[PDB]
Amino acid sequence: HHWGYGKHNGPEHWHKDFPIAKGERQSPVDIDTHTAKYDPSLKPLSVSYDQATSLRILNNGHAFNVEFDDSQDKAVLKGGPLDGTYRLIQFHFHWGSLDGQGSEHTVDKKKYAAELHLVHWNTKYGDFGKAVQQPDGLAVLGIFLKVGSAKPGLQKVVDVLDSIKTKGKSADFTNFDPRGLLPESLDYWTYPGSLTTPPLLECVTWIVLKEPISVSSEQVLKFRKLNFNGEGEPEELMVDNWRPAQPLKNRQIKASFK
Ligand SMILES: NS(=O)(=O)c1c2ccccc2cc2ccccc12
Ligand SMILES: [Zn+2]
Repeated sequence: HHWGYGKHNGPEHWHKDFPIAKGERQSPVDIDTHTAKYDPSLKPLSVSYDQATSLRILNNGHAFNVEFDDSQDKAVLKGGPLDGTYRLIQFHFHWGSLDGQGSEHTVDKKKYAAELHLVHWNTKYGDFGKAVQQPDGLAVLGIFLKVGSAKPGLQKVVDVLDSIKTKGKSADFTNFDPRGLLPESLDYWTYPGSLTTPPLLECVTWIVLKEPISVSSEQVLKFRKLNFNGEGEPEELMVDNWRPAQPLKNRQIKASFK
């Protein structure tokens, strides 16, 4: 009886195995835009993905992960609120059964159709598994998706999904350029938080872009054909794989703009 998003093992149950679920810096959160304060000390974000080397795409039973070679310092995130440098390890999405839900963060209670998470670990801790044990171990860049015009740079991802339908399937996925998933503006909100799935560790500096990307209805429809189950098990569509907003508690959300 492992955790998931289903009728009986979803977010409201996670605290029994992972009591940090009720902690002081859980994610996601609602971003109340009027109260977030512009911080003139914040720096432009520096996203340097020109050497990013993707390897593989994996259906892990929760989402699909596009994995990167993180053995050389390529594909790094720095600046913004961060001290030091963070190396890209993977990206994944969260999405809904319906276009009206799917994001983890919300903006004045608005839910987007989906949310992309680009996960990076702080190189001062040597690898990902040590970084997640530190309060400044990860930086996750979050990007909202709305349904409208297709995102041309997303299509290669969409088209490989039929080959990783079920939990535990992977496929080779080289030469994918994540720059094609970025919006025009790098204006952002930032706050200290957590992983949004078990083990829910409080190790993340969140950087959530204000500008959403547009993807087409057909692109997001193909996300929703994935399955949470493994091959040869009854079909459970991979939809609604998002954790709801959690209490902000003693945190401030800062804006890079305005
Ligand atoms: N949302 S998260 O960044 O905490 C997260 C995941 C959430 C859903 C499914 C796959 C996920 C993969 C992650 C891998 C590394 C760090 C965070 C990850
Ligand atoms: Zn995520």
